[PDB]
Amino acid sequence: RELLIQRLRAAVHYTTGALAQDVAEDKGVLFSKQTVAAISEITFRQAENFARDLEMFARHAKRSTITSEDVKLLARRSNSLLKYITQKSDEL
Amino acid sequence: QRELLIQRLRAAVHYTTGALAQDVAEDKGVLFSKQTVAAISEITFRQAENFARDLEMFARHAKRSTITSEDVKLLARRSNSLLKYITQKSDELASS
Amino acid sequence: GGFRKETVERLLRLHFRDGRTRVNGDALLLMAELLKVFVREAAARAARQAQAEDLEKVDIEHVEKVLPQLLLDFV
Amino acid sequence: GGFRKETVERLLRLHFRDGRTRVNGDALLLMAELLKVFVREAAARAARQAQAEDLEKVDIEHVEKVLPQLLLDFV
Repeated sequence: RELLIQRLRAAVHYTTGALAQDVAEDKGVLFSKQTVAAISEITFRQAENFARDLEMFARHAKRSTITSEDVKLLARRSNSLLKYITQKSDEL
Repeated sequence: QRELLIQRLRAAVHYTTGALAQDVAEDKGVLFSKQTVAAISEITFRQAENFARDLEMFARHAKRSTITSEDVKLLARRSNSLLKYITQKSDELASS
Repeated sequence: GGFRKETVERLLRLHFRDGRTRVNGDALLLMAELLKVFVREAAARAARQAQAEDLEKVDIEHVEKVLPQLLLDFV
Repeated sequence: GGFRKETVERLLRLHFRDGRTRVNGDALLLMAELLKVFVREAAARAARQAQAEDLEKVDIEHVEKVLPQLLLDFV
């Protein structure tokens, strides 16, 4: 586990950068190297908020396994969002 | 008659909000205009709506129609210092 | 000072989506405390923003400036 | 393109209070799509702000400007 955090941050960073290029192409901008690093660090940190809420929401329902019900609650204020991620998830 | 009840509730929120805000004004040496107090009352009214809708969904998540202190603790989950005060404000009640 | 239990009960009941929803007495007293903390935090932050601008009078601009982080902090 | 399921599972688990907490496959796929949308929205908001300043280069100050509203629209 010695390198787990570093490996997660790197994987999050390069995927974030790749995803941002789609936006750069669509809007005709260039994201600086520091801007991408900032976005991936915000994402890494926000993922922690998501994870801790999911864990607590499952415990509140007396479960030790997080389910799509807990994700729905996480997205309770973003019904448009929940409905898109559910649609993209079923694109599977 | 619905709108009379809503207007009275808004007035109750406003005067209590304004009373609380003027304690803060004094400690900081500033003055809140009447429109600043009105803005804070209105934000507080709408934040009660956010709180209510979360409490309702938290209780329903636990398969309850009745909101309990456990759902309020969940509202405070992200601030230990706030959660700590609410948690043992809560435990006074359950002891009585 | 603080919000009356009845005011908090009516406020919450007004905003529930579901007619079944109710709040027990202990949760009402806790929510009155939380709403008072929210008001005090809003007023204190708006006051500090006015002082940062070297102003004695807190204006609605000052509330607007502090509102985003205030809301984020009460998630 | 998107986050790998393994990345999302390990990322959530790293941040659990208890590493034994479990997450089922449906929730992992929903959370992968959510994080992809979050990244694209952050990038689009920062870009859309840099374009407001007549710039094609998006800098960290642009992220800073849009961050509070980005978080508010997701929480």
